[PDB]
This record gives sequence, structure tokens and C-alpha cells, in this order.
Amino acid sequence: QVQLQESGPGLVKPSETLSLTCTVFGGSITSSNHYWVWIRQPPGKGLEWIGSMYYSGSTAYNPSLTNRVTISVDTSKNQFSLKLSSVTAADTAVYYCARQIGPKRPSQVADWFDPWGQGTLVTVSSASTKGPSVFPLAPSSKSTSGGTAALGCLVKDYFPEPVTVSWNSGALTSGVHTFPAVLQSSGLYSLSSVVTVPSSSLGTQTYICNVNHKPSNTKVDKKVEPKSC
Amino acid sequence: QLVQSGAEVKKPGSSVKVSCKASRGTFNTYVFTWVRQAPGQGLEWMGGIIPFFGTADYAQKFQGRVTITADDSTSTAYMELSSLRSEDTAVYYCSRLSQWDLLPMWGQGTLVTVSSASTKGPSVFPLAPSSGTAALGCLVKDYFPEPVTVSWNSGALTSGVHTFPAVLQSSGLYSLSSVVTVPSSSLGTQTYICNVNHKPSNTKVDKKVEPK
Amino acid sequence: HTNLCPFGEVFNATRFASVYAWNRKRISNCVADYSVLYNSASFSTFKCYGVSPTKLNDLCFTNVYADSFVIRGDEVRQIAPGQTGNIADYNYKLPDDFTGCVIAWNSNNLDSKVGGNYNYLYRLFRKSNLKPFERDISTEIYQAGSTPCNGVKGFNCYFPLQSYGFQPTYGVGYQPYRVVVLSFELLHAPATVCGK
Amino acid sequence: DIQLTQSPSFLSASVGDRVTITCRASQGISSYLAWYQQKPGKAPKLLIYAASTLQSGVPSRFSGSGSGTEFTLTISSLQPEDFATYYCQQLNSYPLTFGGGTKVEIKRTVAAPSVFIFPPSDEQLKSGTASVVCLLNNFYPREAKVQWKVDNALQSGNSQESVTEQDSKDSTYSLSSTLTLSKADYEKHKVYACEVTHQGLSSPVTKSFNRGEC
Amino acid sequence: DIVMTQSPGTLSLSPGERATLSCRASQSFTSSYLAWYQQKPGQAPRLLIYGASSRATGIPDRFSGTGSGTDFTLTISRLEPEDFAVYYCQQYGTSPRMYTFGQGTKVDIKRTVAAPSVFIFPPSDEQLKSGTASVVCLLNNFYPREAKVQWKVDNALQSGNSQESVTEQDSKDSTYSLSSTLTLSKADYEKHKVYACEVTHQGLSSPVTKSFNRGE
Ligand SMILES: *[C@@H]1O[C@H](CO[C@@H]2O[C@@H](C)[C@@H](O)[C@@H](O)[C@@H]2O)[C@@H](O[C@@H]2O[C@H](CO)[C@@H](O[C@@H]3O[C@H](CO[C@H]4O[C@H](CO)[C@@H](O)[C@H](O)[C@@H]4O)[C@@H](O)[C@H](O)[C@@H]3O)[C@H](O)[C@H]2NC(C)=O)[C@H](O)[C@H]1NC(C)=O
Repeated sequence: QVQLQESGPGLVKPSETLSLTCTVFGGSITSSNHYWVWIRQPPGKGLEWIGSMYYSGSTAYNPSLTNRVTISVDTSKNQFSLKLSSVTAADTAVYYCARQIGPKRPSQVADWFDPWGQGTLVTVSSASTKGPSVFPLAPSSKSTSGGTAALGCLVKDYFPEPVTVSWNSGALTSGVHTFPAVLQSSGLYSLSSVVTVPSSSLGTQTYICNVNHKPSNTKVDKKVEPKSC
Repeated sequence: QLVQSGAEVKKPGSSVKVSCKASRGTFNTYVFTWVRQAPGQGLEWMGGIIPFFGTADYAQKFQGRVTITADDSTSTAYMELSSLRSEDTAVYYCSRLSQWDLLPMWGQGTLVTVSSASTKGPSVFPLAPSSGTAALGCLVKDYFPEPVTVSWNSGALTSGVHTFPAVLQSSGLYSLSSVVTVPSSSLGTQTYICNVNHKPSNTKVDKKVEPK
Repeated sequence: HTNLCPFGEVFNATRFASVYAWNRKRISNCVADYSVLYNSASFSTFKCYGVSPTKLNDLCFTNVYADSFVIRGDEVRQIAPGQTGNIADYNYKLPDDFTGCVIAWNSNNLDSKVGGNYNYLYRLFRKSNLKPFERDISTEIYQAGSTPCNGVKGFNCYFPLQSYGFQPTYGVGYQPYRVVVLSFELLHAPATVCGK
Repeated sequence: DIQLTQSPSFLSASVGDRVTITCRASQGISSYLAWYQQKPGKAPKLLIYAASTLQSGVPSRFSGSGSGTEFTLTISSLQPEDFATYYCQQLNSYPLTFGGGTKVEIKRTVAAPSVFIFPPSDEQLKSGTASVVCLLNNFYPREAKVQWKVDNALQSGNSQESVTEQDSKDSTYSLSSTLTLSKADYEKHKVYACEVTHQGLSSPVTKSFNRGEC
Repeated sequence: DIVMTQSPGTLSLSPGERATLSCRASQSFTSSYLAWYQQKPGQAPRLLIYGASSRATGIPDRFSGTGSGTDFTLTISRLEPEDFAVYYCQQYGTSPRMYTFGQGTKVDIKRTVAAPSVFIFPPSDEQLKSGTASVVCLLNNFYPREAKVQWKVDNALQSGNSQESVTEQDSKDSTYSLSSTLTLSKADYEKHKVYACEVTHQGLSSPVTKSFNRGE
């Protein structure tokens, strides 16, 4: 099973150069019947093909991206990269790397994408990077006798997107809702991640939210307990 | 993938002969040419030879002084430069072509130094700062051969340090200068020492720069 | 003479010509080696007709012609005397008494684009077969029906040239191949291309 | 440049309904079309290629058909996990282009929201800013109304909302409303409450706490 | 011979831009070829493009080559930091006589105009004991590389008794530094009193002079 694991900075200042890298797993990059591509999706918009590349060097770029796109391959590291210069706010998008199947015969049905990378959000902004502050959203003292209570974490004042939130190192996913971030008037993002648990477990089960913000190298593990009075 | 002979050191008026061995017997289909490059300068073509015929041509600036030969039995080309002068100090390259492709193969180059050949150490003189930021340095003068290494405060002071590439004087010796810019307040409360090491002469000089 | 024959300027051509517009190079007044051709292992196809490659270094010729073009793998077979096909009939034909050598190698790493290299063309339609060493570069609209094509493409009105796909993912029979056809003539004149 | 027009832009169908999405190309591309399924936060997933060939690992309820200019993607029995945005892609000419996408919403029975209110933590009040969060959990449909009352004074202009995408298992939504105040303004008033109205509710629901009181 | 001329002399570009270098021949390439080389400080020339439009082995695909006859071009789509060096073009041929080089083109990391900080250094009392005087003039951190130094000894412009040395472009502020050394004998040094070096640079609205009085 071929896998693609992309990496790179999620924040690029205007007029600078975007740079991302995709690492191929479970298969060699010197494939004689596949292309290595990049596809971007602006927030709330459709998909746009950026370019495709064969391991031996050849490229085909989207003419809508002028001459500011360059894809490169590192056969010795099983990697292929993307570079986009003179970036503007119109370049803020989630960038995917993917594998395109090439045709073996003239006029053969090919050129679809499988598999894809997970997607990396790159924000074009001169604004400085800020890591978030994690505040607990404690379950109410009232709650119920043996019903269900709600608790969560408040991830406030960070830039740029995104942050990732998990609960109990990934051992808590049932009933979890991580809301999309809202852009506050201060220019910084903020979101909350909540989870509904039975009220009887509030004294016998720990709940830690795992907040990760790669643009600021921030990792916060915050415990959410019932508030004491 | 040509292989040239080792570096040479010659006195003025003498001659030097540099070899260029071709990888196996690829000889005859080739034209071999010699290109030299003085330190920090560009590339200059000296001449060429067609091995299978022994026909050699030269640049008029070198005609007479340079003789290019070739031996088909050993897959080696030769360049002899006579009446050497200080201006002939350069790295000399052999390069070739191929009958059935257009591709330039180059040798690794041969350094030929034409000057009074001794092994001597440099004299280090201080460049004293003038009486918000001031400059000071050391004058590493009259040494041979290349190179020398210079550090400040034994590696502690690196910010604002400029060690210039050495120049070859008419005496045949090298001169090098290494300077550093520091705030003017620290002149009376910070000792600056340049560390000059010349391995060919086993030279280790620690010279302290003084504000007069 | 003394000068070597510029085979480096035909084999190492950064760009080769399309087979319908095959490039011909005239070789004259030079010492033609022949060791490194038959000694280089880059070539996928090396077949000589009318003469032997070993007995070629010690033989004189008045002129030597170097014809070079690009086709696909399964069409390399047609670069030989007495062959038939789209290339042999409409693009490049060798005579039945051909005296020379055909040299071909896979150039997929050079003549393929990930969007498909559509610069190499071949003639698909022609009213008659090419006779030996003929070069046809006309782009006249092929009238395949009664209706006179008024120079406009359409129904029963073709463009006579078709484009190779040439994508690096193509099968070996459809990947690009660069071909060099060395023909040796011995006219009634002192000779200029001999060798070794 | 080949342009792909995808109709409709949005659609909402019930579980078990038969859904049909149309992709119309600006020119005839024979059968050089592929379909993709993109769930929220995930990369697009290949469903159909060559207009009608199903990708290994896709439920049989998905199917594609069409030739030339018009193509259709059909989900014979819509499931809750099928909430996604579906894209078509021409694979005939460069540059490679996608359609605009068809966002498919699930229509289920009405579900009233569970309401919770969270006071600002003592750790945040130390920073000088107070955030009061109100949670509306697992409700359908998406439309909901949240009013903030501070000492029975309706607030406006100091609250932002955020709605999760449709859940892939029960097809519900969740909403969070954050009331941002200064530490000084937070300590001036006492009763904080968010009033919720949603189709599944039958009288408005108000969750409230008293500042400082346990 | 065939004269090969390159342009521009210095190509001042920011990392990430597209570089364009020209190579002109005195006569149309009848039976000649063309290659492009890259040379970094203290290294041998490295082949980039040959046959006008053939990428050598290992050279990145951002390096391109075009041209025909008398005019040729070396195009770098996106300039990388490892690409800031000197570039040469050489024409070759089947025979030996052809080979000629161009004068080279320096591709440096572009910057705003920066005027040099000028310092002058009298000869140390230790060197005066040796019978030779060396006066040094430092031009610190400037851009572009082009600079002019003139030595004046009691208002007498010096010539033929000075040598210069220029550092590589700095990896942090992208500026150059120059060192010029005036060499006089100890006898000739004490016959004059005022020693100064006049610096002319694009960043200076007028030539700056830094002097010292022999003694004080
Ligand atoms: C134009 O011609 C050049 C040069 O052709 C070479 O010489 C002729 C006479 C024939 O012998 C060819 O087979 C030779 O290649 C061609 O460039 C070559 O391209 C190939 C790829 O197709 C390159 O292969 C690489 O080789 C690397 C290591 O090479 C080692 O051996 C060579 C001996 O040739 C030696 O020079 C080198 O120092 C190494 O020791 C290897 O790391 C890499 O992965 C790859 O395999 C080859 O290197 C190129 N030649 C040279 C000398 O580098 C062009 O392909 C040709 N173009 C056309 C259109 O024909």
C-alpha cells in the first residue's frame, strides 16, 4: 500500500517562496507508470491541479500558475517537492501531494489521482506566528445523577491555522466535536473541542486534551477536571 | 575523467611539464586541449593537439612558450610551459572532446606556482584601531606557500571578522589581511588577539592588537 | 585528411527531427573512426547491411550520410531494406540494395513529457509510397473523399501528420527511440570518409 | 481549457434515497472522467474512473455512467456516512481540471440539541479576558438560534459561532457560541445565560450560571 | 579567433527570481558548439549546459539553455542560494583551434545599495623596524561589489604601489568588503605627513576620505 506523507511550513510571508515536501512510503518513487503531482484547494473553494512530474525530470505545470511553479524529485530520499514563489493571499490553500497514474498506451484512460497526502494548510500572511493558550471547559457541577455531561478545551489566540486536538492520546474519539476555528477581531484564531461523557465517570476517569500547533512548535496537554468549590 | 600530475613549484625562467592520462585507449578519437586559470581569475585556452596525427595548435599569446605533445601508447597528453614567470601561477586543466558525442571531459587540474620556492613563516603586524564602531586587524605578510588560517580570540570573536584572500606579491611571497569591526567602547576593556597558523612552516603566532 | 568526422554533432543532437522531416547530414573530408560506435553499449539496435562493422574501419568512401530522426519502439523494425508500414512507406524508406548501418537507442528519458511530448510527428496519410531516401514535409490537406478540401480540415479532410504520444509511462513499444542511419556511397571520385 | 460544470451545487437527500449528480463538460471527452468523494478535513477519495469503472474498495451503491459531454454519478441508497462534497475530473486534456463540486447533505429526523454552558476558567480570567462558551450538541437540522443574556440584557456584537460538519454516523450537527468579554466587564454582572431555539425544541432552552457561585 | 562576450558583468538578483545570462559570439557558429560552466570560489569549473540546449548529468532542471548562431542564453527559472557563483560560456569544435571562453558573469544575491564603512590603518611601529611601511584602507560591508580606492600621500595620488582584495558576498547581509594595501619603504614613508585613501562608491553621494597624520 503506497502512502504519501507531506510536510512543510504552514505559514509563508507575502512575496516569499512556498516550499513543501512529499515522502513516498510502501513503494519506490522511480515508478515507470506513475506521475507525482500537487493539487491545492482554497478554503471553501474547489480543487486546482498544480503540476505533475515523472521521476526522470519532466514536468507539466498548470498555465494558470505562470512560471512561479517548480516541482523537483529526490530519488535518493524517495521525495518530491513543490516550490511556489511570489506568493499572495490568493495562494492560501490546503496543498495535497498525490500519485497520478500514467497511460501505458496512446489514448489510454489514465491520469486519475490515487493515493493522496493528508493535506497541509499554508497561510500566506506577514502576521507573526503565535501559539495558543489552552483553557479547560470543565463539566458543570450540577450535571445529572447518571446521565451524560459535557467537557472540553478552549484553544484561543493562535495564528496561523491549523491546530490539531485529540483526547487521551487518541484513546477518546467517541462523542468528540472539534469545532472549526473562528477568526477573532484581533486577527488570531480560536476554537473549542468538546466531548460528551457519562456523568458517573467524572470522578474515576481522566480527560486530557492534546493540543498541537506545528507553526509555533507548541504541544499542550491540558487536564479537564470538575471544578472544585 | 582525465587524471593529471601533481602540483608543481618552479622558479622563474624554468619549465614545467604537466601530464594528462586518458582513461584507457580512448586516445585517437579525441582532441585534447589545455586551459589554465589564475587564482580568482577566468579561464584561458593555451592550445590543443589531435593525438592520432600529432598536430598541435596554440594561442598566439603562448606561441613559443608552450609545447603540447601526446603519447598514444600510454593514453597521455602533455603540456610543457617554459620561461616561467610569476604571472604563470595558475591551475592548469586538460580537457577533451569525443568523435561520436559532444561532451567536455575535464581533468582535476594541476596547481603550478612560479615564485622563489622556500618554506617560510609570515610576519604578523597589527592594524591598530584609530583614536561608535572601530576597526582593527592583523597584517599576515610575506609567507610561502599557501595557505594560512586566522582566528580572533582563538575562535571566540567571529562577528564582524573579514579575512581577505591573499595576494601574491612580486617578491614571490603572499600577503594576507584579516580585520574585525568592534564597538568603540570596548577598545580599552577587551584584548583582541589574532591567531595566525602556517602549517607548511609550522608557524603559530598569537599577536595582540593595541590601540596606540 | 586530419579532422575527425563530427559524429558528436549528430548522435548527441539535443533535439532530433521528426521522422517525416528526417535530418540528413553530409560527412566529407575527415577521418572517420569506427571503434567507439560498435564499442559503445548505449545502442539498443545496431544492424549493418551491405558491409561489416569490423571491416569498416579499414575502408574508404566518397561520402557518408547521417540521417537522424525519432520513432517509437515497434517501428524500429521498419528502418531496414524491404520493410513495410507507416514509417517505411510514408516517412523514411531504405532501398532494397541499402549499404549501411542502422543505429537506434531508447530516448524515453529525453523525448517524453509528463503531459505527453507532442513535438515529434509522423506522416499518416499519403497518396503513394515514398521511394528510397525521399523526404516529404508537405502538410497539404489530405482529400480522402470526392469533396475537394478547400484547405480546411474536416470530414474526409485530414491533416496528413499525426503526433506521437510519448509519455514516460508508455510501454516500450511506444516510447521514443532516436535513430541514426549511416549510408555509405562509393561514387566515381576520390574518397573523403574512410577511417581508423 | 476544458471546463466541467457540476449540477447541482448543493443537495439534501434522506437516508435510503437515490441521489444523482450531473457533470457536464464544455466539450466531448468520451469516457475520460473520474469521480471523487471528499469528506470534511480529508483528502478527496477516488470513487469512479473511466466514467463507469468502480475503484476497488468503494461500496457497490456508487456507480457512474455517461459518455461524451454529460456524465452522472448515482448513489442508489444514500447512507449517513456518504455526507461529502463530490468532484468530477476530466482525464483527457491538459491542464487537468475538476468540477465545482456537489455538497451532499443528509436529511434525517429532527433532533433537538443538548445545551451546555461553560464559565470562563480561573486561568483565563487571570489573563484579563473572559470567554463564555455555549454548546449545542447533536441536533438536526443545521439551523439554530442562540441568544446571549447577561443580567437579562440581550447581547449582540460580542459573540461568534462555529458549526461542525455533518456527523458521519448520526447525521447531526453541533454548534458552539463563544461570548468574549473583558475581565472587568465580566465581573460587573452576575447571571450569564444562552437561550437556544431549534426545530426539535418546543419551548426555548436556557442554560445559566451565576458568576462566582458554584 | 572567435571572441566570446558575456553579459551582464554582475547579475544582482534576489533568491527565488529568474536569472538570464547572455553569451555572444563574434561569428555565427558554422561548425561549432557551446557549453555553459559554473564556478564557485576555490573550485574547478562545473559543466551545466552543453550543445546550447542539453542539460548535463546531475544538473537541476531549473537550468535551461537556448540560442543559435551568435546569441545564446542561460536561463535559471528559480534562483537557489547554491546558484550564486560565476558562469562561463565556451565554444568548442571538432578541431583543436576553436576553443575560446567568455569573460564570465557574477550572479550575486541582490540587496539595497549599502555604502562602505571606511577605515585607515597606519603602519605598526613593529613593521617600521623592518624598513617597510604598509598602510591599509578597509572598505567594510558594501553593495554592489564595484568600488574605487585611491591613495593620496600629501595630496599626491599614488599609482602602481597598492594592491586590493575583495571578500566573497557575505552569507548574512549579502555585502562585500575590500582591503587595499599601500606599500612604501620606511625612508619614503617618513618624507610625507598626511596619508589618506579616497573611497568612491555608488552608496556615497560623494567620495569619502579617511586620513591620519604621521605621528599624532
Ligand atoms: C549525449 O552524450 C552524453 C554522453 O554520452 C556518453 O559517451 C558516449 C560516447 C556513450 O558512451 C554514452 O553511453 C555515454 O553516456 C549522454 O550523457 C550520458 O547520459 C547518461 C544517461 O543516459 C548518463 O548516465 C549516468 O551515469 C552516471 C555515472 O557515469 C559513470 O560513468 C561515466 C562513463 O560514461 C563517467 O563519465 C562518470 O564519471 C561515471 O563514472 C550515473 O551516476 C547516473 O545515474 C547515470 O547512470 C551519463 O553519465 C552521461 N554521460 C556522461 C559522460 O556523464 C547523453 O545521454 C547523450 N544524449 C543523447 C541524446 O544521446
